[PDB]
Amino acid sequence: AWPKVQPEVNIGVVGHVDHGKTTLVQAITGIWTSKHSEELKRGMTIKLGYAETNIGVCESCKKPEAYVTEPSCKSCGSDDEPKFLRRISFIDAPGAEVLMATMLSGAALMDGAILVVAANEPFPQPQTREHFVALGIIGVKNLIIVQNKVDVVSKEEALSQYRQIKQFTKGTWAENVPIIPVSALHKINIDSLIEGIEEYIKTPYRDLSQKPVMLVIRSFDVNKPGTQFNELKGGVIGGSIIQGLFKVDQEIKVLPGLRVEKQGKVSYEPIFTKISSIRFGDEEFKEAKPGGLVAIGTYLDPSLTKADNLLGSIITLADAEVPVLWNIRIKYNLLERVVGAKEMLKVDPIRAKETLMLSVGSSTTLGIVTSVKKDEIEVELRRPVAVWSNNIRTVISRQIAGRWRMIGWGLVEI
Ligand SMILES: Nc1nc2c(ncn2[C@@H]2O[C@H](COP(=O)(O)OP(=O)(O)O)[C@@H](O)[C@H]2O)c(=O)[nH]1
Ligand SMILES: Nc1nc2c(ncn2[C@@H]2O[C@H](COP(=O)(O)OP(=O)(O)O)[C@@H](O)[C@H]2O)c(=O)[nH]1
Ligand SMILES: [Mg+2]
Repeated sequence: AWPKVQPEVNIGVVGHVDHGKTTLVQAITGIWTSKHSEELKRGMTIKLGYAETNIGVCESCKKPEAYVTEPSCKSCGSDDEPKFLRRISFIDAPGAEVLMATMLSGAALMDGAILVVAANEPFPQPQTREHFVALGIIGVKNLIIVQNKVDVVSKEEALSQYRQIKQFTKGTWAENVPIIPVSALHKINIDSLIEGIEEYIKTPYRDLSQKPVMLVIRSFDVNKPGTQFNELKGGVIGGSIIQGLFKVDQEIKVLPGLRVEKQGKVSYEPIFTKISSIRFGDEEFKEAKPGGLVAIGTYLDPSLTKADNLLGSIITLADAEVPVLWNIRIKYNLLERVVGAKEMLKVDPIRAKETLMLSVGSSTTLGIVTSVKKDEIEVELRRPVAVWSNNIRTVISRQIAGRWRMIGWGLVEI
């Protein structure tokens, strides 16, 4: 048998709308990540999607067919059990141009990524460009480019696009990134992709002695109809542990916390609770480390967590010291052009009194620029952000032609 363990790595899946991201995750894991009503009706990812799979290798078989996602080697002609390598997980991002902020919030959780490029669409499409730029900005450099839908183009066309992709990455940080052709729909060459994941998206070093921090991307009420009047649970909070570790029965707090009234003013009150349970997928654990998206059970009133109420929060230990800031100072840089538009325009300099969008960890916040300098802006936010470390990455977006567009990036200066 294979061990039951948490995923140890988060692999983002990004790219232009309808290029096959969600179908690719299904090809690898068997899971369709779209669970919301609107997602199923529109046939598109809207919230961040998630799926897990074990990875192993049949030591008697040849690569890439030796790579498997289940404990059998029958497919490569061996009766031996495959050696367990690791459990991995996927963050399935929306490629819709209006959902870039959600993509950015997911990118904060990624240890590496797959950029999916449809072989039967002109290259590079706007969000192919935009997601590529975002990965580079955020520092997700462990990248595999997947050439999807090769089932519906000729060898000639696929090779032509292959050359254009290599020329696109030429002279960039991604110059040496592998390109792997697949059909997600017909599950062709998926084994080569799994091999590629093992080779190019290794499990990164973790620091388990840093103060525990989890970035929140989901929260919900797990209570269902037809259940006994006392089997019901406190709120559950879902996210990615980015450093340290959490254990059942630990005293934790949610930051910035709950929006409340205090002395005639809007205020945020840290939410204190205790970990009641830890779950990855369908399995319970006594502790949780970086890698995967974890579900943290709490003793909170489920009305506090329902409907992704706590998205953008962080969780730390109860006694941890973490800045929660209404005003932030950012050492910034601007992109030269707006890459996400069909027509790429120049980026105008930041001006005082502009309303900008700030992506910090899993959080997304609007604020007003109160100050602009050469290297530095100060922003008054519509709600505070938890800044758990010095020099955290922020991505800056501006509303251009009715759409929020990434225009720069920086470090939050504390
Ligand atoms: N022919 C072909 N169609 C595909 C392939 N992968 C995905 N599709 C189709 O592309 C459409 C969008 O796929 P989806 O997973 O929703 O892409 P996403 O929007 O990037 O997440 C669906 O109709 C898929 O069935 C493929 O490898 N070959
Ligand atoms: N920690 C913890 N997580 C849970 C518990 N029950 C469900 N979850 C997690 O909550 C997530 C969604 O639950 P599910 O019943 O599948 O869907 P939902 O209830 O409609 O949101 C899953 O990732 C589960 O692993 C629990 O008792 N404790
Ligand atoms: Mg999708």
